[PDB]
Amino acid sequence: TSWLGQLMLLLSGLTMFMAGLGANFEFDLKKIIALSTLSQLGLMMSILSMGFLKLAMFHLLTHALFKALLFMCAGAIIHNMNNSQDIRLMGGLSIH
Amino acid sequence: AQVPLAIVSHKRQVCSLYKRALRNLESWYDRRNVYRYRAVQLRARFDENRSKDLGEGIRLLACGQRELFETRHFQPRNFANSAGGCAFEREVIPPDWVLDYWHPLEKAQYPEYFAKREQRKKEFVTWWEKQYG
Amino acid sequence: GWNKDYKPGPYPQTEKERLAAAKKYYLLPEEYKPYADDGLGYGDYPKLGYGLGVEAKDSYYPWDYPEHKRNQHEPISADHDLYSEDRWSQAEPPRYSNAYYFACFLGVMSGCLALYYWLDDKKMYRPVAAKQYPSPGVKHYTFE
Amino acid sequence: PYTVPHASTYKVESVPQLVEVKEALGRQGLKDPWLRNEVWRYEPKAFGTHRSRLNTFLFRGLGVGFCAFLATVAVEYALGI
Amino acid sequence: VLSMMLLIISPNLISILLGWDGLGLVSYCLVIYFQNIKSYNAGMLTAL
Amino acid sequence: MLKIIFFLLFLIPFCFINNMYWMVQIMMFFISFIFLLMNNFMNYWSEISYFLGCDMLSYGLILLSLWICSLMLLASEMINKHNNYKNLFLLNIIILLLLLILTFSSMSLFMFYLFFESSLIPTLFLILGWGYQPERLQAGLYLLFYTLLVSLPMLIGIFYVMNKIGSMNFYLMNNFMFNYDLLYFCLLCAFLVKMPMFLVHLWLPKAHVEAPVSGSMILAGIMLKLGGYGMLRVISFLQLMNLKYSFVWISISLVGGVLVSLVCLRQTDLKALIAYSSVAHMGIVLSGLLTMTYWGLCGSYTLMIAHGLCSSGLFCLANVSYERLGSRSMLINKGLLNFMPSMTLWWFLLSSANMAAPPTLNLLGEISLLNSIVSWSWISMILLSFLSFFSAAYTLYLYSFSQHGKLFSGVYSFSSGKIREYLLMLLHWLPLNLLILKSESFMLWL
Amino acid sequence: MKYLSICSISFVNLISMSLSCFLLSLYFLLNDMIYFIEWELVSLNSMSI
Amino acid sequence: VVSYRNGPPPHSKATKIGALTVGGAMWWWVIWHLWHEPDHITGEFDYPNSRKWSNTELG
Amino acid sequence: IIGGSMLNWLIFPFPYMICLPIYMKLLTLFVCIVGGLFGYLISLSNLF
Amino acid sequence: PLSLKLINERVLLVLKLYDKIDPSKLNVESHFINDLGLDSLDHVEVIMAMEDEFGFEIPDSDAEKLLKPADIIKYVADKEDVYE
Amino acid sequence: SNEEQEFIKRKHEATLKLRQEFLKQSSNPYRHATGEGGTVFDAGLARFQAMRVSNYEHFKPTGKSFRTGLFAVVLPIALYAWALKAERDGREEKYRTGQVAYKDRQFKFI
Amino acid sequence: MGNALTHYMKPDVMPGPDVVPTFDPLLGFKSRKERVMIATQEEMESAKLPLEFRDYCAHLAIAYQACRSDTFPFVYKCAHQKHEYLTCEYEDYVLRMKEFERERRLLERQK
Repeated sequence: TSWLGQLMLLLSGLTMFMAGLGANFEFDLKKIIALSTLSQLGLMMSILSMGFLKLAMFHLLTHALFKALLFMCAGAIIHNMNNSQDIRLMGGLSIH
Repeated sequence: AQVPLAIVSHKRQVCSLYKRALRNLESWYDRRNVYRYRAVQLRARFDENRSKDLGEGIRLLACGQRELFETRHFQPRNFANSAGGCAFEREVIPPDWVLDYWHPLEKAQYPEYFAKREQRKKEFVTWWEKQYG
Repeated sequence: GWNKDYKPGPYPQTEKERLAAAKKYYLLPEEYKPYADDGLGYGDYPKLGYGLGVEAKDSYYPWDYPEHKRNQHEPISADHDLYSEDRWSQAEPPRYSNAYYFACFLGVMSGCLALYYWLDDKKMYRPVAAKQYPSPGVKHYTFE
Repeated sequence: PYTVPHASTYKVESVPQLVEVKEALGRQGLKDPWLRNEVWRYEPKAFGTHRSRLNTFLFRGLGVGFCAFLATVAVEYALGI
Repeated sequence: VLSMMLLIISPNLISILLGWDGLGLVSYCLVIYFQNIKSYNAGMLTAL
Repeated sequence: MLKIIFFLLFLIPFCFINNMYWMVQIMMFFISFIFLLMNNFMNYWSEISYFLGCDMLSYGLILLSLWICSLMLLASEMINKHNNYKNLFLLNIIILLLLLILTFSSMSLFMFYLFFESSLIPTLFLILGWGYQPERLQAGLYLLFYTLLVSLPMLIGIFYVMNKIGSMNFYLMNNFMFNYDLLYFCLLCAFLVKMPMFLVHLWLPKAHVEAPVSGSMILAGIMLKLGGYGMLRVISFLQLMNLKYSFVWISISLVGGVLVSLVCLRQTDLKALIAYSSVAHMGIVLSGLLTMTYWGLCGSYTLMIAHGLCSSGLFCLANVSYERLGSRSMLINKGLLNFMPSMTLWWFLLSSANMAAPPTLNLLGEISLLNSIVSWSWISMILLSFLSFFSAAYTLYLYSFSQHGKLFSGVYSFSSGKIREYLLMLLHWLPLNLLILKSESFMLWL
Repeated sequence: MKYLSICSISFVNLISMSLSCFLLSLYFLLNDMIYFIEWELVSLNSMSI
Repeated sequence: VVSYRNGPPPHSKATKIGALTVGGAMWWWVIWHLWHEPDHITGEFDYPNSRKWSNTELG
Repeated sequence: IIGGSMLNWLIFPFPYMICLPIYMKLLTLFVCIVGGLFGYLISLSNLF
Repeated sequence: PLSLKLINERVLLVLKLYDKIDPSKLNVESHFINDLGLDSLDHVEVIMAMEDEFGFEIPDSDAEKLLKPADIIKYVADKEDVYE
Repeated sequence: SNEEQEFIKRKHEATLKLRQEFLKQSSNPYRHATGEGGTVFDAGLARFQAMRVSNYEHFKPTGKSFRTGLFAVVLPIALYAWALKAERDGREEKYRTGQVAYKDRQFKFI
Repeated sequence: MGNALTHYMKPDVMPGPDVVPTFDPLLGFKSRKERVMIATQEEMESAKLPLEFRDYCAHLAIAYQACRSDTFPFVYKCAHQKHEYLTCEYEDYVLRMKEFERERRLLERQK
């Protein structure tokens, strides 16, 4: 119940919108995943700006799990594509 | 040891514009068949235009440079192992004279390698006396 | 071999002093260009490229020093720190002007702050009353 | 680059996605020399197609998951029910 | 990771400043672990 | 006390004996251990022997003086490898350390002044004798003439205080209070030059560069703290007038801290950048001293103690690259992580100590100083944030550009790191994290 | 660290610490219990860093 | 390994077994929680219409 | 995989109660469905 | 791990997949302009083909200094550091 | 222009001579084998060092330098000192008059 | 849009967010029953119930805490009892979903 919470809620939702549009237009793998990190930060900071500590903590633990999993996936894929983080060069990795 | 010369010909300028235009076209169109179709379209655009004179070629080369600056991608595709890439020069190799500053007990771990290095030192000093001495 | 030996000297008023200063800095006479005669401006030191930084210079050229992108006995620019590869340099020239970037950012920011703070008292709500909490002075009723 | 092939292996007419571009360029009145450099890139045996990859990716363990779900249902009714 | 636990278990603002400075300094160092000017600029940005 | 003074007085004949360079630093670390033992001090003066006594501020400053001089004999092995005059160097170091102990354990203002201005002659001798530059004459003359020009009218102020009061002791002069402008300017401006201001600094970056390593230790380690000790002794009886005239010095020091922190981003020398780095932290010390709070005085004492170690430890780091790469230029010093990787631990551990660091005493001094300056006025929150941001904007630049990147091409072969240098930068950083334990010692001198 | 992997050492150490912290966290949810330990550094003006 | 203008070397049995195992684990978890708790995706509690209640009880 | 239901029974001593209409409970599921069918087929590229 | 024979096979494979170059006339010592009919923009297409094949970037001076396939073999073997 | 190519060719010949000097001096086995560390003698590095150190000899009190020294240093110092003095005087007259309570004053150091 | 939007268009018809009953509770002449707490204050504060969860049925939350502490950490063994506490909240929500709605009817009868 503060102007700090109102401003933080607006800026957190705005960085959600920023991160969604930026990762939809980004052509780098690990930069897309860092923009996904930004989108989840916007989700947690806006739900704590509502005022829900347990919801923010639950999504924090969940995001830490699946986002370390995504970055480990991206590192293995980059290490086999020989340091090329561009998403245009990569293709069809479901078979390989 | 041919150091490159800084003068650039007009044919070299239009070849560099053609190379950068197809690199920007590869960055814009990620699929290989669409990029190939647009590359043949751009090659036909260049090939209908190569019969003009020199001053008109210079002015239209400047216009093509302005157009390529206008249509430049915000994230251009580059090779990772080359210069300007995502992972250029990730490790820095120090020069080998620090190997001469090891401890002799540390030098005892690779004695054949250090004996070959000491053999190669005399060959290098005779080569340097031949080259610059 | 010290700072008192190799140092910038007085300003080249005449042309022969300009030629001697050009030959002193290992620069061809046409390339050499001193600074202004103002109070801040240096005397006798060459004015190197202030167009764009070290990243604009060719990385495929064989340099004597691959770091700093310079050859031996080449005069270092006076604002080499500001025009270094680390700070305030671009490999390619920017697509737009400097004011367009900030103008679009503060335009989007002003629109988003305005549209949010206009709607700050039009929050929606479910068909729900106030949350009833028990008090020893005020009692509440059920519907059965 | 072990056991590199010859240029007689790569043919434009085998793949549909490049002969479509060749037919479009023939309609426009143009030819292209680098189609044979990208014949290997679309292979139905080594690389598959788009529809087989989606069925491999989205439904990799759907049958094994459904079999384990039937096993969990069958062991749950013997004990819980 | 040790600096991160020193940030988590602290309710004191001075000890959160301890874990804060530790996270910032070791994050800057681990960004500039690779030896190129891209990692230099990245470390300078993530340090400021 | 007299034990430490007579210990150094009988350590004077160690210099005249040949091959006796390394025993003097052994006995100096032994008397530093003995001074660690004699720690029964409270806020008033204790161990009163004639005109010599000690309180907690004096205890911390004598212990810092002994540690800096003991490491100063450890850092200067270039004097020992060459046949440069070791006996004269040892005699100058022992005489200078004795003068620093005498001016810090002074019970009165006048003996403090006398040994305070006796201390600048061995610093003059080290700068013009053992430096490696043609501009050592420009270095020592700026230092001596700046400090002498502003410290001569302080003697007139000191005897005006003696004629008005009668005594020279600090406690009896704490009772009185003066309402004069010129007495305040005389008794303040000498210390205002001795610690770096923005306007009066010039002697500092042109005397740190052209000196030796030992001149750098003695200047940035203990002789930027003579002015701090002097202001801590003088401000107690000039409170009314410094409350009238302190906004000028605090505003000048804060804007000068921001501006000198902007200078270090445009510096191409390692030894000059630490020289300007001493100006920025002592600007925070000067801005927190004139607010006269308990927290400002305690955090000023803590930050001077924690700065005399870290700036000297940074000046040892710029020396061990100057001995090997041949120049102090920042362009040459590039990529030393691949040359000396074990040194890079001490570079970042002593560059982080220059900014706010998690285990160091510098953060506990900086926290207690920003408390008083934000308490002084709310307008200072704008420029303390800029100064404390720009401090790590420039201090990370020296470690980043010297210790990361591509290697400087065309560098000849030099020796590797040594155990003496690792020990030298070990003792500049482990006091910074072992003194947060028992920090009520090195903070509460009141 | 010699004749062994420092990554394997750190892996086993941090699984043991993570399991200990998890089993401590389950005990602190059964009781809704908060601990707060305090180590004094320096006290002045009734304010303790 | 390196491959040129062709697929990869053929995968081991362990990678395929692990891929089918983790796909079966995910889909078993999804369909198991679909069967045991179908109410979580929809409304767990019913939402009656506010215009359906009679005015003769309170009004 | 297991950290959803392993923590939902643990971090909530008192679960939140949700009573929402039919157009709002599955609204996020419908948005996820149209985002999955939108973000894939738009990235599909053909000729002309 | 590469070899000179392998890199030679790479270069002749890429240059024989080009439909504007006859494989009967193609040789390791064949000049790109005098011996074979190529445009100024055709050599740029060959250079970017070698860039996409070998996975690096060839500068413009090193683009105009290559006139034979053996020169391309010598340029690739110098960059990727193989001589056996 | 034909004058441009001759200038570029002369600059390339000078660069080739300086490059040959650098390749002679950088890989010197005797200078490496002396054991004393150092660098190849570059003139531009020393010119940059003395450019950065010595700058008073090219300084004159002009109007541009006075404008830079006024608007860069003295004016933020003067504005900051005026703001600090005004805020402290405004708080000090309220403190000395007695308009603030004992328990309602900021920064009690408690 | 929706429930906020009508509040911009017809503020006198649609009540505000989280509105208290402005009119008389006995105006509808139901003589409706009084909600009586089962658990009193001392065992509410003995169980460390937070102030946002001290509703009219906190005894079901107390029993849910007891059954969670009875089979900890495998607290799903009386999982349906959680739903029991949940449906009490749902019943309270139903009361709230009536307490707004008839108020709008009470704000319609005077309009």
